[PDB]
Amino acid sequence: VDPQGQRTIGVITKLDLMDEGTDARDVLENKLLPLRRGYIGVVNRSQK
Amino acid sequence: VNKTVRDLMPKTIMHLMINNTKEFIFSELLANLYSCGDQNTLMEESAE
Repeated sequence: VDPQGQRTIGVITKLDLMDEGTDARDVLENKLLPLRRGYIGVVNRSQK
Repeated sequence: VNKTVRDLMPKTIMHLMINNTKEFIFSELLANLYSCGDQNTLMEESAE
């Protein structure tokens, strides 16, 4: 719906639930899928 | 009065708006375009 990505903001949740030895550096540095507005990483409250 | 408002209302708008924003486009757009933003992280290549 927003091809140029001018009114789109990407947020990455659950950064505490990633597999051992893996990290979201490549996506949070906006390199894996370059989006204009960048990716903001948040960590909400778990179900517990 | 209708004739002399119809013959005059285009002129006033097109002297205060058209022929002034056009002059602004000629003679001031670059001056403030340099100033707004970073002047460095501007005109960055779109991913396309």
